[PDB]
Amino acid sequence: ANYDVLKLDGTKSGSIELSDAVFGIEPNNSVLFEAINLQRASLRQGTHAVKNRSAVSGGGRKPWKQKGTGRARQGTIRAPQWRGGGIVFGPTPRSYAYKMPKKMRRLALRSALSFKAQENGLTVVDAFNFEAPKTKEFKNVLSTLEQPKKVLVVTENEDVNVELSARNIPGVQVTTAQGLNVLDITNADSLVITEAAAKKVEEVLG
Amino acid sequence: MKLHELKPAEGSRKERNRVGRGVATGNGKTSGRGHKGQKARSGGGVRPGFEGGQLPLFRRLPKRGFTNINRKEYAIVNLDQLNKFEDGTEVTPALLVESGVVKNEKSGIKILGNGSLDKKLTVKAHKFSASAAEAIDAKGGAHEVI
Amino acid sequence: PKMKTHRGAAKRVKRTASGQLKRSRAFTSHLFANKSTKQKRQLRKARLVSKSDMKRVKQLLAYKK
Amino acid sequence: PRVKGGTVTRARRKKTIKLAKGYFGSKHTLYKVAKQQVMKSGQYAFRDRRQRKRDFRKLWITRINAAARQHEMSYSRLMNGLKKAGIDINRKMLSEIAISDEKAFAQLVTKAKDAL
RNA sequence: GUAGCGGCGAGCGAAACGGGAAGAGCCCAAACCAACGUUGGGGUUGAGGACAGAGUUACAAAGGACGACAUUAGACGAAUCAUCUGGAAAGAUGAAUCAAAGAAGGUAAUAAUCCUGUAGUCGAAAAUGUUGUCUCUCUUAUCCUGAGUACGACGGAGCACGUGAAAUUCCGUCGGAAUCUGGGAGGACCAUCUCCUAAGGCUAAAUACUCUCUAGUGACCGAUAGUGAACAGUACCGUGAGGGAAAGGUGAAAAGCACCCCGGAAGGGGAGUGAAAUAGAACCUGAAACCGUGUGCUUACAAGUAGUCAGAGCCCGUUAAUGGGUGAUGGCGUGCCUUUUGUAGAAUGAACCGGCGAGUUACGAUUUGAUGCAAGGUUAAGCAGUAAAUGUGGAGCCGUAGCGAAAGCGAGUCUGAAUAGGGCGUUUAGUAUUUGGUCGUAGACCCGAAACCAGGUGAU
RNA sequence: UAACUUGGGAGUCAGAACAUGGGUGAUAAGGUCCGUGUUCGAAAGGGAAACAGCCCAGACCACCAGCUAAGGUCCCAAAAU
RNA sequence: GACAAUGGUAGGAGAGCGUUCUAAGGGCGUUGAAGCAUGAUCGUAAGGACAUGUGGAGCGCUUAGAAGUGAGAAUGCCGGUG
Ligand SMILES: [K+]
Ligand SMILES: [K+]
Ligand SMILES: [Mg+2]
Ligand SMILES: [Mg+2]
Ligand SMILES: [Mg+2]
Ligand SMILES: [Mg+2]
Ligand SMILES: [Mg+2]
Ligand SMILES: [Mg+2]
Ligand SMILES: [Mg+2]
Ligand SMILES: [Mg+2]
Ligand SMILES: [Mg+2]
Ligand SMILES: [Mg+2]
Ligand SMILES: [Mg+2]
Ligand SMILES: [Mg+2]
Ligand SMILES: [Mg+2]
Ligand SMILES: [Mg+2]
Ligand SMILES: [Mg+2]
Ligand SMILES: [Mg+2]
Ligand SMILES: [Mg+2]
Ligand SMILES: [Mg+2]
Ligand SMILES: [Mg+2]
Ligand SMILES: [Mg+2]
Ligand SMILES: [Mg+2]
Ligand SMILES: [Mg+2]
Ligand SMILES: [Mg+2]
Ligand SMILES: [Mg+2]
Ligand SMILES: [Mg+2]
Ligand SMILES: [Mg+2]
Ligand SMILES: [Mg+2]
Ligand SMILES: [Mg+2]
Ligand SMILES: [Mg+2]
Ligand SMILES: [Mg+2]
Ligand SMILES: [Mg+2]
Ligand SMILES: [Mg+2]
Ligand SMILES: [Mg+2]
Ligand SMILES: [Mg+2]
Ligand SMILES: [Mg+2]
Ligand SMILES: [Mg+2]
Ligand SMILES: [Mg+2]
Ligand SMILES: [Mg+2]
Ligand SMILES: [Mg+2]
Ligand SMILES: [Mg+2]
Ligand SMILES: [Mg+2]
Ligand SMILES: [Mg+2]
Ligand SMILES: [Mg+2]
Ligand SMILES: [Mg+2]
Ligand SMILES: [Mg+2]
Ligand SMILES: [Mg+2]
Ligand SMILES: [Mg+2]
Repeated sequence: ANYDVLKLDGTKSGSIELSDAVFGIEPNNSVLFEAINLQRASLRQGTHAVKNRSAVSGGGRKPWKQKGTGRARQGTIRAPQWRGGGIVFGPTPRSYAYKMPKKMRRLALRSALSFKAQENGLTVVDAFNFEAPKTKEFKNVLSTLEQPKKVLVVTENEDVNVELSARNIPGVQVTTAQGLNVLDITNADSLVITEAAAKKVEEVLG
Repeated sequence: MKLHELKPAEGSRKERNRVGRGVATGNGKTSGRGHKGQKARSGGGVRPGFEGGQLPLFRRLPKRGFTNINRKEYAIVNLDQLNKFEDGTEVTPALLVESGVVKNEKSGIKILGNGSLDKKLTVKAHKFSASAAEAIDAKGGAHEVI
Repeated sequence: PKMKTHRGAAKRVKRTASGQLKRSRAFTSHLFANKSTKQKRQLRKARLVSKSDMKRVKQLLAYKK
Repeated sequence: PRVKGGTVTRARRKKTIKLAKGYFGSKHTLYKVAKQQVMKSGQYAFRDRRQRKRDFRKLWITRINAAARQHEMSYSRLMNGLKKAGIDINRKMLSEIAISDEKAFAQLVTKAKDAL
């Protein structure tokens, strides 16, 4: 419910009230698993194909007469049992993405955020004061905030200087309030969120 | 949870059966098809409803009736559904769709007499059953065909 | 693609509330002199598709509700 | 993704061939005939684990019969006498005593004769 | 998968409404004027006409001036040293540094700081394109309104629609209107009403495709795979149309073995190079079948699916286990698969070894498990977004009520003269996504005909 | 100790011998067609020399323990010259 | 702890082994990965280790996900060799 609000130097600037309905619920592991699986499946490019017996080059004619040669009967040199033949079934291009009810999506987002709020993996900063992109200064800020390797940085909107400062540090990822997703949140060990971003997240996830 | 500790919900997932992969599965060789006959073949089996040449049921039975091109079907509201609104409220098709009682309007809105009303309302609809009209009028309210 | 309804069957049955199929009766076209009065009177009354036939033909009327 | 045949086939077939060690000619070399023999070997071993109990009881009875005839008695009479006397020494022990300690077997025979 | 079409069989199968992408409107013929029927003016429609700022994307067609942007070469571009093992360091250890750059390749093993690069930024003599401002021109009911037409008969065809009660559209043959008080359509047809105005033409965009080009992507292949083709439509086959392969890998670096010896050579043994030559080119790894050399045990009186159980003798000594190899001799014992009432079967199949080789996916249906919400549940296309999650989108779909062929009535309804009896119903649970099972449409588990049709090639 | 109802998923529609009640044939067939039961099919183990269908009897695995079934006890070959 | 059950073809049901790829986590590797070879090792099975030799650069494990996922027979196809 009540959360400390820190400066970039670690000083405890103030306090914020975060809706228990967003950061305070008991995570639904079933729905969270379904959402992670769904997002991972949506990331798939199903560009995989093989040539079946119709698609293989040539192979129109009968290799030899049906009877009298003493050999097994055959119909085309591109049959699947032939070396160089067509493939039986095999991959064919298709999308792996599927949908889930919107209420389930929201429950998944709330479950991930509440798991972060539990286990003391959430921290709120007062603001980000990056006027120019400086990776070393952002790394210093993270070190002062005493954060683990994997951090998800959440801003209210697209903050270009914060994004440019952070995008080269391994394990650090930056998103906006609207960009929050289960894969990103669960992969991170800690969330560093601005006060305005946290307020917006509460406003939209209710 | 964690990406290295994912767990599907209990009973939510079952491994698919793979036939034709050895005797010990119990679906090797004939792959559950038994031995020979039309049903053992790839693409084999007669069309559904086929009875092997005996006259099919849907040929031995006669056709019946016709479809009315001008058929009207109404969205129906019962009195127990009308309970949702407070006393003195004027009920209209727009109000019903807004409050969500009626999802699709169809040829109109008909009030029906299942359930108990227990409220005084002015109900404006396209059709009323006799019992629905009587109950609306006898609970202190009024109805109008619009 | 979408499964296709069996149009003759759809012309011959109707779906009841519990999911049964109401059907008309055979032997109701002609030759009524060869059938008793009670026979014709009771053939006037509709029946349901039997359970075994339903096992055979359910998918033909899946869309018919 | 494609799954090649790989190494599992060779590993399994090699296990069968190693089990076929000492078999004659192609039966210790070629996987198909080795597999057939190993299957037969298992069936034979199951059957013979059963038959060996009968075989050894047969041997013990033969030896007990010889010892009893030495003491002027048949096997059937000796066993009936032992049962009547209440002696439950089994046939393996009886044959082993008859081989090792002739005097103790003579005492057992005397008890059997007394019971009859 | 509705309405409908259909030996009403198998099957075939809309459209309007609603929600979206995109969006654009115009020019003639004729009435009538002025010039020599042909030209210019006139005009463009649901009642109008006669009479009384726009543009080279249709709407008319040619140029220029200049700008800007893009493509077709390129340039700059941060930051690492030491020790150890090693042939070699990027690896290990220590201590540093850069990052709008921790994409990716290469470098003697695995590098953000060694190289090529990457983030970022800059760049064009010339040529093609896109797009702007100025210019530039173009411009400011008396009469008519599409005739061998519409339409009809016959024969066909296209319409989801098989001639049907068959409207609507088209072709051949033959007939053949009317003229705003006109003409056509609203599924035979008539009347009324409603909507529209055929028999002239033009018109971008949202849509379809990929031999190509540029930049990229993949829970796609990795040399029997992936293109037929990593080295080829070649070799080879055929008169011809046409068919159509096999075949990748030394090493970091050629340092690719000077020299000596046997040998005509081939090939070897040394010596050298190399970390390694059983990495020496037929070159990484080097399985199995198969072929040899040596020998620990055994075998020349013995009748056999070759093993198995028992078991001395001899020889060894382990993942140390009540061990390993061999085996005199005794008991038992007619391979496997398929197909069969029944197969040792003298029924089928396999020479052996190796690789390859068969229930898959998409869209629907149904059922079960799981999960979310619940008298509600849920969006589709689209739009935004990173080819994502997701947000938005409520059109639509399934439920909340059934009964009847239907009009209809409704917790009832149908039948019935019935207030009877009887059928189906009422006397709460659904819905969305998804794992599994099964079915349908697709070649639908794989291989196999004899044949059929179409277009070609052949009388050497 | 089952039985029935409702749903999901099947396979089967070539059967064979033996015994017994019958048809047919010829009180022929290891014939053929029905009734009844068992076994084989889909069942190994013991017996019937060998021998799916006969007799005894239904193998979760191990034992160099014991009692029995059918069938057996002179030798092959366990048990009565 | 004391009772019961466990022959099986077509076939139904359940639980698992192993293969390739992916995600996340945690590791191994020139002080020698995968592969190959040998062994007297382990588990109820599919199968899993360890040691040595060869090899010379990649590869396990955990959880979950996805499949071109397992061959002895097709007078199967290709290659090699009897
Ligand atoms: K003119
Ligand atoms: K006609
Ligand atoms: Mg083809
Ligand atoms: Mg089975
Ligand atoms: Mg098989
Ligand atoms: Mg078969
Ligand atoms: Mg059959
Ligand atoms: Mg069958
Ligand atoms: Mg087929
Ligand atoms: Mg691969
Ligand atoms: Mg294979
Ligand atoms: Mg016994
Ligand atoms: Mg540099
Ligand atoms: Mg007309
Ligand atoms: Mg006109
Ligand atoms: Mg290879
Ligand atoms: Mg190839
Ligand atoms: Mg291919
Ligand atoms: Mg070597
Ligand atoms: Mg080699
Ligand atoms: Mg001899
Ligand atoms: Mg002799
Ligand atoms: Mg024998
Ligand atoms: Mg036969
Ligand atoms: Mg023979
Ligand atoms: Mg045959
Ligand atoms: Mg053969
Ligand atoms: Mg083979
Ligand atoms: Mg199928
Ligand atoms: Mg399926
Ligand atoms: Mg079925
Ligand atoms: Mg017979
Ligand atoms: Mg007889
Ligand atoms: Mg009988
Ligand atoms: Mg059978
Ligand atoms: Mg038997
Ligand atoms: Mg039985
Ligand atoms: Mg006999
Ligand atoms: Mg016997
Ligand atoms: Mg048998
Ligand atoms: Mg006894
Ligand atoms: Mg004897
Ligand atoms: Mg048993
Ligand atoms: Mg069993
Ligand atoms: Mg199953
Ligand atoms: Mg399983
Ligand atoms: Mg597994
Ligand atoms: Mg396969
Ligand atoms: Mg073969």
